[PDB]
Amino acid sequence: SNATVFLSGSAVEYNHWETEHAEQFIHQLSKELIRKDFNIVSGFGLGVGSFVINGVLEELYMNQGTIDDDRLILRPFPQGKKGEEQWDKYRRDMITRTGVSIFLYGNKIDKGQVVKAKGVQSEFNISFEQNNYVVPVGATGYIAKDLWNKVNEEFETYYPGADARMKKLFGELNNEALSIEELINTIIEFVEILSN
Amino acid sequence: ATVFLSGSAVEYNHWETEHAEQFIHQLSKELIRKDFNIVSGFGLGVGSFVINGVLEELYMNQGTIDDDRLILRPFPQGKKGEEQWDKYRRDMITRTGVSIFLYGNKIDKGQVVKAKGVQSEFNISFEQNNYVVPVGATGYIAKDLWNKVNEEFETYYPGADARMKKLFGELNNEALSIEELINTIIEFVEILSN
Ligand SMILES: Nc1ncnc2c1ncn2[C@@H]1O[C@@H]2COP(=O)(O)OP(=O)(O)OC[C@H]3O[C@@H](O[C@H]2[C@H]1O)[C@H](O)[C@@H]3O
Ligand SMILES: Nc1ncnc2c1ncn2[C@@H]1O[C@@H]2COP(=O)(O)OP(=O)(O)OC[C@H]3O[C@@H](O[C@H]2[C@H]1O)[C@H](O)[C@@H]3O
Repeated sequence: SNATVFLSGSAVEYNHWETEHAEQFIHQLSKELIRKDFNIVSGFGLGVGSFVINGVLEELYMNQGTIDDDRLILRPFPQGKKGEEQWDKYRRDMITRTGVSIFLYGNKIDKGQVVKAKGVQSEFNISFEQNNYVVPVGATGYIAKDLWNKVNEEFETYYPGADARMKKLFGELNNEALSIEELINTIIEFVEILSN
Repeated sequence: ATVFLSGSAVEYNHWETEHAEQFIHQLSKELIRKDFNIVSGFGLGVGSFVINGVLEELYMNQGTIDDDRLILRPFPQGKKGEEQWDKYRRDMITRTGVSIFLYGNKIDKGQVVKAKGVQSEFNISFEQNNYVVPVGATGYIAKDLWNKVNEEFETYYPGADARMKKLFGELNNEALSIEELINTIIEFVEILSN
């Protein structure tokens, strides 16, 4: 049954979408996950985490709810050298309660240049190591695209025994022509199948 | 007992940056050791060190972040997030019974200014009938709040005894070492927590 997902991602740019449009996508994806009775773990990634929070708080507070209901589990990363020493252990810890991991975007500024986000790759590896189903949203580009290609290349390793609907939905995760609503509905239906 | 840890900083009064970070780290670690839980809003200059101190204790004692000894509520940044900040603060402080205030400064209009968000969290704490622990020795908003409470002491700590009054005074003693200031804070919280 629908349980807890890890929502992985970071961004300073959003492939073919303007920032405000990608923010709406992340906000509405997070809201729809809540409305479908999922819980979310988020590491508050730059360019992503704030909009996850925004979508969840909209749904909670329209219902006089509370962040203490643990629909959204927040694990912001400690910044600086001491913090970085714990990031691997912290990731392995925070992913434990999740069973499905979703990957979005994955890019950051390093030395004044936009580069791929290795932390999203690390979260993919950790997720797979505990036998989570992984959901790389290739249409969002960057690491998520690399991960989508990796999974596509060894599909039966990641989704053994998948049915035709799963295969179609997986392909649509990489369809850059889909609207926000169409891409969200693809992700949600795929994650529901993987949770059931 | 669950405490709200309020604070933000881009500078740290008289202290060397790493020493102030270590103070925040060690305060958080010793709160965990003395069996408190912490709610943190992940304030700039503060939140990372709260996390560092808690993780150090948890991960040397076979612990997990899921035991909710440290409850994290990072703030959504941007215009939409700002619209929810007051409701988010009132929400996250609800489960706490005591609030601690550290530092409280930020950049505004190119300048280091006192952090109004820490003042807002003080007012919410008071409105929810939390006890307040303003660590005046850390300067900035926390010192303003220490002075305010000191001037209206019986409003905030009715019926306090000599020991409580001594500890409250020591919260503003800038001569104390890191460990002495931490011990003052936690012994005061222990009184306020029953
Ligand atoms: N001032 C900051 N304040 C708060 N948070 C920050 C800041 N600056 C960076 N962050 C975030 O720290 C994490 C560790 O950094 P990182 O591993 O180098 O980042 P990444 O490679 O982009 O990985 C992305 C994945 O890690 C996590 O968020 C990353 C960064 O977004 C999420 O779980 C992502 O899914
Ligand atoms: N890029 C950022 N990433 C993450 N977090 C950030 C960033 N930039 C700012 N923050 C934090 O947002 C909160 C709202 O901001 P604010 O109200 O303007 O801040 P403040 O006046 O300094 O209040 C301080 C109190 O608020 C909360 O953290 C503040 C800021 O530190 C805590 O609970 C404090 O105890």
